[PDB]
Amino acid sequence: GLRNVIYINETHTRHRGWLARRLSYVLFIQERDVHKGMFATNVTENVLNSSRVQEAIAEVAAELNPQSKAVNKVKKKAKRILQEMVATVSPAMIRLTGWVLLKLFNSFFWNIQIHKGQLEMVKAATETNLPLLFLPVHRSHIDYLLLTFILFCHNIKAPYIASGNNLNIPIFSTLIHKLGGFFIRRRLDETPDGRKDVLYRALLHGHIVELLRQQQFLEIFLEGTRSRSGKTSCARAGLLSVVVDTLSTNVIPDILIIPVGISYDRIIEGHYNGEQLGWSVARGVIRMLRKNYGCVRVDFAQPFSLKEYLESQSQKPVSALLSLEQALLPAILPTDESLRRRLIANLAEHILFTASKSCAIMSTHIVACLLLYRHRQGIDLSTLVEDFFVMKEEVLARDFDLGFSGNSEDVVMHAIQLLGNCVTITHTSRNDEFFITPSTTVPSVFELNFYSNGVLHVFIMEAIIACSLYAVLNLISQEQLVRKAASLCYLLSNEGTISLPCQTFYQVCHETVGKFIQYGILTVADCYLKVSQSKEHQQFITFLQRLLGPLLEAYSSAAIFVHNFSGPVPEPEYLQKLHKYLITRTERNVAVYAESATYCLVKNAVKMFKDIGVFKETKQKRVSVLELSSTFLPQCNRQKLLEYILSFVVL
Ligand SMILES: CCCCCCCCCCCCCCC(=O)CSCCNC(=O)CCNC(=O)[C@H](O)C(C)(C)COP(=O)(O)OP(=O)(O)OC[C@H]1O[C@@H](n2cnc3c(N)ncnc32)[C@H](O)[C@@H]1OP(=O)(O)O
Ligand SMILES: CCCCCCCCCCCCCCCC(=O)OC[C@@H](O)COP(=O)(O)O
Repeated sequence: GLRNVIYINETHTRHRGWLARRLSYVLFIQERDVHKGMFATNVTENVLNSSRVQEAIAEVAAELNPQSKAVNKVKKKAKRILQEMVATVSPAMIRLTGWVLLKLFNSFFWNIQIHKGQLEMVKAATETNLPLLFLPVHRSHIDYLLLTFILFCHNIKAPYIASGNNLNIPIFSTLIHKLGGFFIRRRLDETPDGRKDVLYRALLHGHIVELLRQQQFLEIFLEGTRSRSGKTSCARAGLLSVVVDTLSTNVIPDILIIPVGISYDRIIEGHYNGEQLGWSVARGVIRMLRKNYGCVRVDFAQPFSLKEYLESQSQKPVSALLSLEQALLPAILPTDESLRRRLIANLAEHILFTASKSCAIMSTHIVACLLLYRHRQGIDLSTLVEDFFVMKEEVLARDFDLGFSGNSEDVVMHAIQLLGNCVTITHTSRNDEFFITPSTTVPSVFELNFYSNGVLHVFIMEAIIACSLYAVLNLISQEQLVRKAASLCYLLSNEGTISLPCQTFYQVCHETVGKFIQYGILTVADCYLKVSQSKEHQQFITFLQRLLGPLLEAYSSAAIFVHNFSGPVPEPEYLQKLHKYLITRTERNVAVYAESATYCLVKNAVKMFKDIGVFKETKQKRVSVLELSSTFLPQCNRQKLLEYILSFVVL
């Protein structure tokens, strides 16, 4: 029971006729309920006459004086900030854009998909007069257009978008303002001199408080940059802090939060290989628009009350303070302000996990995952389809929705075409059937791994258990296995999201080991578990072990490089030196997985070593220097770290 948003017929309009059926797209746009009264009125002057914004202007004035006529200058400066921040929505512009996007999307997307039952729950959240917060996952540039367009198509008033200062340029900026995008400064720092702009913070905080006070829907991307690995990066708690600061003071009654999972079959930007490693524009843009991409599916997670969440947290016991170093180091080597700063960081992480889980599994996503890990060398089309059907059902067994819904045979033939740069379709002698082999070259591999990462969040937990089984072997004690897997969670903590922030890594592995008993892979003999020895079960175990190949091999390779590290180094210079070493391994052909050379896994590897405390980080001016820690100063300790990460990866 889904709905296509792009599909428009004489049935969708009120008037049916020879003329009307031709102008169907125009008739649909003239039947929307966007009548201008609902949007924010007189924002600028309502922000200027807020007590704190006046206190900020009043204090910045009291700094510049060596009687006090300089309030007008800083007030005029403060007005000029708001002039280029606040969005002025024009429903005239909305309808024109909506008509253009309906034509453009219908060209280069095969369809867009909405679950009706979900969007009735968003409609119910609109029917209550109370402000909403739409928090989507950032995948592509098309994310900005999709969320607004889907509400506009169900005549829910268009949201105000927290727009990056990057997009603010002459002429083009005022078009964004008409469509509800309000530009926000990056880093709340105009210049180092004076530190934070007390004036600018007051205006930003004031604007958001004023915009929520008039009961209107807000859209914030928690991931500052769109993901280049193909999986959700770490959260940013910058704007949520203001929203919670609003609700904390009891200036507004309550806010409803909606995590939004957007999924593409093939993103418009295509591959990311260029940034994943290290006239002319006009040719590239025209070549992009003519290419027809696959399906799209936007899912809305059930909305919750921020007040009810924030209360529920205040009832919970003492938050665990276990440090990543304090957790792991024992295994490898045998505050009033901070409490709230943790509370917002947890909320942000909690939303992104809910948002990431809501994203549907596309045909491409599965095909990539099967090609890279289940076969790799190459397999026949008839054989690939039989494996595709077995993969398809495993995703539905864990309660994830699929984007593809057609015939199993066809969907794969459609999916292979979209990965045409990565894949080659040959002919086997004496076999009237297509043979497929994925590209193992460093430029091509990355593109497959990007679309393959789409399915990783389904199997990430079982994969952590599947690796632990191999680690504990080289009968299994229940307590011993879970403790081993719990340590691997802290190691792979930095990359992606593994569990909900409320649940500890122990109990998640403990219930995942519980699920392994249900499936019948492990059987009960503290308790002793036996691994089942069947042709069907083993190929599932080996699949899950290979699925954490790149993630572990990158860390293994990074840990080897750490051996020959001398003297303090700048991090931006160090990342380049480390990245080159992983790229070298793929050229020499000593590396098992070419996927591991990706830049995202280099950032994670270095950011992970900081948390364990291999690198001591003192920072000055802009760039932070990396000093070798007192614990990992000697040669023997660096080898002990390498050995531990090696124990997980297959040999
Ligand atoms: C049918 C019609 C269709 C119509 C079509 C419509 C289409 C229109 C197009 C619209 C275009 C839209 C573009 C959207 C994009 O491209 C997305 S660009 C990301 C934007 N949003 C964000 O940036 C999200 C994250 N925001 C932030 O992080 C911030 O907003 C900044 C940004 C300041 C960075 O932050 P900064 O570098 O300053 O560092 P910070 O670490 O965040 O610290 C800043 C301050 O934030 C507070 N804070 C931070 N962490 C916490 C925390 N955990 N708990 C509590 N408070 C916290 C605290 O005040 C600490 O200050 P200090 O540095 O002094 O500690
Ligand atoms: C503002 C709304 C007005 C309505 C019109 C909007 C229509 C959609 C605009 C097209 C989407 C944006 C195009 C971005 C182009 C771009 O960024 O180039 C692609 C490269 O990075 C990819 O490089 P690589 O990662 O090396 O493959």
